[PDB]
Amino acid sequence: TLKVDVKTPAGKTDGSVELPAELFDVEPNIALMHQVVTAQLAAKRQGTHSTKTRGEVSGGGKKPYRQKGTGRARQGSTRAPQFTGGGTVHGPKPRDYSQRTPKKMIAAALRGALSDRARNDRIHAVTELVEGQTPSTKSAKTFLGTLTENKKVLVVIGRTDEVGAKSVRNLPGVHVISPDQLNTYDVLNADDVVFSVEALNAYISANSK
Amino acid sequence: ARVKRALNAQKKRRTVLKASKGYRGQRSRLYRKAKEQQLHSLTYAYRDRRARKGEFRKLWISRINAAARANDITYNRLIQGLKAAGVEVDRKNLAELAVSDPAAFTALVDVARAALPEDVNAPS
Amino acid sequence: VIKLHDLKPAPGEKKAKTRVGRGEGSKGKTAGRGTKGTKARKNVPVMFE
Amino acid sequence: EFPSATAKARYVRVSATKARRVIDLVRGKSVEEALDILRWAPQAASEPVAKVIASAAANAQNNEGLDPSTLVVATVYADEGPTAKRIRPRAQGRAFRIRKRTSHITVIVESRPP
Amino acid sequence: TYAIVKTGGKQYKVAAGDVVKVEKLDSEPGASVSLPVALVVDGANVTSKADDLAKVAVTAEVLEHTKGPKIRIHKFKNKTGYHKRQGHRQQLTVLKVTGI
RNA sequence: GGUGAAAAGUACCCCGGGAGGGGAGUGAAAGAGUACCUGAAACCGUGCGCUUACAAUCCGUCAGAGCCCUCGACGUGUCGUGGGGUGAUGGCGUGCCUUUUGAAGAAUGAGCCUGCGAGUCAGGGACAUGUCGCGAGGUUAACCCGGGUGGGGUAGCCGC
RNA sequence: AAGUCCAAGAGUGCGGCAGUGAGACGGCGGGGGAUAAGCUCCGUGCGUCGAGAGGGAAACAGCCCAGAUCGCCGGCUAAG
RNA sequence: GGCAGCCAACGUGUUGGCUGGGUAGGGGAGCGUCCUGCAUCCGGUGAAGCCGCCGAGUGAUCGAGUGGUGGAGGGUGUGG
Ligand SMILES: [Mg+2]
Ligand SMILES: [Mg+2]
Ligand SMILES: [Mg+2]
Ligand SMILES: [Mg+2]
Ligand SMILES: [Mg+2]
Ligand SMILES: [Mg+2]
Ligand SMILES: [Mg+2]
Ligand SMILES: [Mg+2]
Ligand SMILES: [Mg+2]
Ligand SMILES: [Mg+2]
Ligand SMILES: [Mg+2]
Ligand SMILES: [Mg+2]
Ligand SMILES: [Mg+2]
Ligand SMILES: [Mg+2]
Ligand SMILES: [Mg+2]
Ligand SMILES: [Mg+2]
Ligand SMILES: [Mg+2]
Ligand SMILES: [Mg+2]
Ligand SMILES: [Mg+2]
Ligand SMILES: [Mg+2]
Ligand SMILES: [Mg+2]
Ligand SMILES: [Mg+2]
Ligand SMILES: [Mg+2]
Ligand SMILES: [Mg+2]
Ligand SMILES: [Mg+2]
Ligand SMILES: [Mg+2]
Ligand SMILES: [Mg+2]
Ligand SMILES: [Mg+2]
Ligand SMILES: [Mg+2]
Ligand SMILES: [Mg+2]
Ligand SMILES: [Mg+2]
Ligand SMILES: [Mg+2]
Ligand SMILES: [Mg+2]
Ligand SMILES: [Mg+2]
Ligand SMILES: [Mg+2]
Ligand SMILES: [Mg+2]
Ligand SMILES: [Mg+2]
Ligand SMILES: [Mg+2]
Ligand SMILES: [Mg+2]
Ligand SMILES: [Mg+2]
Ligand SMILES: [Mg+2]
Ligand SMILES: [Mg+2]
Ligand SMILES: [Mg+2]
Ligand SMILES: [Mg+2]
Ligand SMILES: [Mg+2]
Ligand SMILES: [Mg+2]
Ligand SMILES: [Mg+2]
Ligand SMILES: [Mg+2]
Ligand SMILES: [Mg+2]
Ligand SMILES: [Mg+2]
Ligand SMILES: [Mg+2]
Ligand SMILES: [Mg+2]
Ligand SMILES: [Mg+2]
Ligand SMILES: [Mg+2]
Ligand SMILES: [Mg+2]
Ligand SMILES: [Mg+2]
Ligand SMILES: [Mg+2]
Ligand SMILES: [Mg+2]
Ligand SMILES: [Mg+2]
Ligand SMILES: [Mg+2]
Ligand SMILES: [Mg+2]
Ligand SMILES: [Mg+2]
Ligand SMILES: [Mg+2]
Ligand SMILES: [Mg+2]
Ligand SMILES: [Mg+2]
Repeated sequence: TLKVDVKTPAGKTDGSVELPAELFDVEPNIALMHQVVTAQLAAKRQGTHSTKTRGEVSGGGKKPYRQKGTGRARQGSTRAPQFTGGGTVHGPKPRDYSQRTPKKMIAAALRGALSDRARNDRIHAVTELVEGQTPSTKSAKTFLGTLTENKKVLVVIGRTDEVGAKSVRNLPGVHVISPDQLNTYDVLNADDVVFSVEALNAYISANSK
Repeated sequence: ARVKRALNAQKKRRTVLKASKGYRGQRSRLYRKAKEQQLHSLTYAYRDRRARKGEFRKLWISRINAAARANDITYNRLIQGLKAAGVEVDRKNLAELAVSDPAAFTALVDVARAALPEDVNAPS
Repeated sequence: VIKLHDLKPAPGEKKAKTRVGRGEGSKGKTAGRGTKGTKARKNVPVMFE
Repeated sequence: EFPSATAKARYVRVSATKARRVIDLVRGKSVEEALDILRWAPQAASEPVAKVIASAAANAQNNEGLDPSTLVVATVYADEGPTAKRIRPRAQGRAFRIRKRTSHITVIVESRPP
Repeated sequence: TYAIVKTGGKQYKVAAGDVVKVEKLDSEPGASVSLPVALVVDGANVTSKADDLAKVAVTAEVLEHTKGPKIRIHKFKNKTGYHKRQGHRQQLTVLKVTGI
């Protein structure tokens, strides 16, 4: 039920945005969103790790020597695991690491993280990052500094607004994401989440029905 | 994620080899033979830690018996009389008395003989 | 403000895997299989009597 | 302590244990006595070790500038060096290994008082 | 003179000033404990009767609390695969005896 | 496979037939010298400390004289809540692992060190048990839109 | 009917995970053998070894005593 | 005198009582190695590795205690 003031790059405010409590006042669920972020990073894991088993390494077809009478260990090929240059036994092969959590688990984790930010006044709405027609990291940085003192911020902007995302892209602690792409991992990174009026309205309207 | 198992492997090696110093032969040089010796060493240390309390009681009894027989009394009658008299000094300090000052041992033998039956072979 | 390092699995969720054949302290030299036989190296089908 | 001079001869084509067998003759002796003993001793490993001793003496001649006759071979030893491996073919197709061994002879001499 | 104190289920020969490492006693360092006696030798005469041995106690002061030697146990039985490691350090108190 | 930041890769002198070194120089370093980062263990020496040539030793462990070193105190060499090294001597003491009713076994395997060498992974698989979400419902598969891990997708599947 | 009952860590039922299915000697009851075997085959709310350390039997898995949580330079005992 | 497992009492961390040999095997809780999300800290005024000294823990082991060597990366917390 929070009422976040919308703030303009001039240092002023225009109005306020109502945050529905079914969407920004949810009790957080540490275990649930632990599972959600762990599944997220599992999907990010490029599992491109591979070895060669006993039969994939080069050579090894021959039996190295006679099986009896030589006074030596019985050896079936030179590519056996115990050999130098031999095959790896239970070694890595490529894996897909994504796991498919239910939709409402993901949605609830989103709402819980955003509620966690809202309870502590870490959600901001702004008309836009910088006055348009041209990117400017200097002025957008100054405005964002007035807006917050913390290190990491999410900057949730609509996809069409390129001048804004360009002017905030090169700040070291700033992460830019689209409202329809919002996930629990990026909002838990951020100390503050800085919406735009359009992006806040868009996220509200995508969950208003 | 391949591990090179040598950082962890060497730790117990250094422990056992440092414990095996002074061992004659290759039981102080090679981790395997030193480990085999450490097995016996710690079992033997347990065994002898338990039996040291019996070895020392043996030694105290032997010293007490010699001192008692110098005082013209048997060991068994001496401790029977000390039990009868209520004097309740253990064999350790009774051996320190036998060695260090024999006059107190003589007096204590006197007490033990005074507190002893007029017939030790009597049917009672 | 919960951050990514404040996340923790629910108590009782994650159990440790039983790594077998890694010493005589836990399960070694047979990995819970006992001595020889058919069952010491492969299996028996469930429809075998 | 006494003033000292050093000489090292490395990768000498002599087994270490065959160098030590004549090194043990001359340890802790005057340089001239050691050189004589090596010159009349009938083992070939004397040729390297003798040279090494003489070399050390020259260092005290020319770098410490101390008296020739006070020199004593205080420390002398022979370390192992790299080994080359060869093969000698034997009966019925066997092939045995051969080691060509080497040595490092080290000498420190001191100018002790008479 | 010198007595034989009873403490910790053990008997120690003691004379004034002697320092003895006994089993753990509940007394903060600096405090004085009093201990019973199993025998007293004064010059050439000893106190062995039970009633008048109970009349005299040895007064000592606690200097510190100590850990005994580190003992390492590795139980082992051959051909069975049975090992069992553990360690033990014994807790002790150091007593400086003052009077008898 | 690995000198060094850079060859600045050791001019000149001395011993040696050379190889190799010793001075001198280069360099932050030569415990970096084109045998070159770090330089472990096995294995091989040299120096010192204690011990050992009337003695039947799974090679240790427990008790222990003598000697040697070190830390305190008083003092000026002898104790002390001491610590190390070595050990004359005394008690006890039948390697490890496999496999066996039972092996120190004269059953197997192992010369030594260092590196390596064995319950892993896939699957809406099956069963059981934790944990989480929703709950008489639960969930989507292919697929479609997202530079992402996000959002749609009711076909089916399980319960009823 | 009681006993044990801050324990036997006891029964029974359902389930998850097993290993085992080569036993040995000793006491008592027996078959086979020659009323031989350190033989072989059975019975035993019999024991110990297996899977058991410690004490005794000179040494000596299976016999007698006794079941090792650790420490102590305390005491009392068991078989002997 | 120290530890631990089961249970009980007041009560909410203590105390007490019982118990703690063990192979196949079952269960529980942990040590050390490496890679990583996030968070912090250390490091050419010298990281790692190695060699020691002096210590520590019930065990695997530890030493953000110290020296020698060394020359560029490491520690710790909480998850994967
Ligand atoms: Mg092939
Ligand atoms: Mg052979
Ligand atoms: Mg084949
Ligand atoms: Mg390969
Ligand atoms: Mg989806
Ligand atoms: Mg020794
Ligand atoms: Mg897994
Ligand atoms: Mg094994
Ligand atoms: Mg199993
Ligand atoms: Mg097997
Ligand atoms: Mg079998
Ligand atoms: Mg089986
Ligand atoms: Mg089948
Ligand atoms: Mg000659
Ligand atoms: Mg031929
Ligand atoms: Mg050969
Ligand atoms: Mg046995
Ligand atoms: Mg066995
Ligand atoms: Mg086992
Ligand atoms: Mg210079
Ligand atoms: Mg350097
Ligand atoms: Mg080399
Ligand atoms: Mg090097
Ligand atoms: Mg002699
Ligand atoms: Mg004999
Ligand atoms: Mg001995
Ligand atoms: Mg013996
Ligand atoms: Mg066989
Ligand atoms: Mg066998
Ligand atoms: Mg047999
Ligand atoms: Mg053998
Ligand atoms: Mg033999
Ligand atoms: Mg066989
Ligand atoms: Mg062999
Ligand atoms: Mg290999
Ligand atoms: Mg699977
Ligand atoms: Mg009953
Ligand atoms: Mg019980
Ligand atoms: Mg039961
Ligand atoms: Mg069968
Ligand atoms: Mg059968
Ligand atoms: Mg049977
Ligand atoms: Mg039989
Ligand atoms: Mg019979
Ligand atoms: Mg019969
Ligand atoms: Mg029979
Ligand atoms: Mg029977
Ligand atoms: Mg068996
Ligand atoms: Mg027994
Ligand atoms: Mg039994
Ligand atoms: Mg009987
Ligand atoms: Mg008695
Ligand atoms: Mg009797
Ligand atoms: Mg308790
Ligand atoms: Mg147990
Ligand atoms: Mg018990
Ligand atoms: Mg087991
Ligand atoms: Mg580490
Ligand atoms: Mg981490
Ligand atoms: Mg820094
Ligand atoms: Mg520097
Ligand atoms: Mg690393
Ligand atoms: Mg340094
Ligand atoms: Mg260092
Ligand atoms: Mg982990």
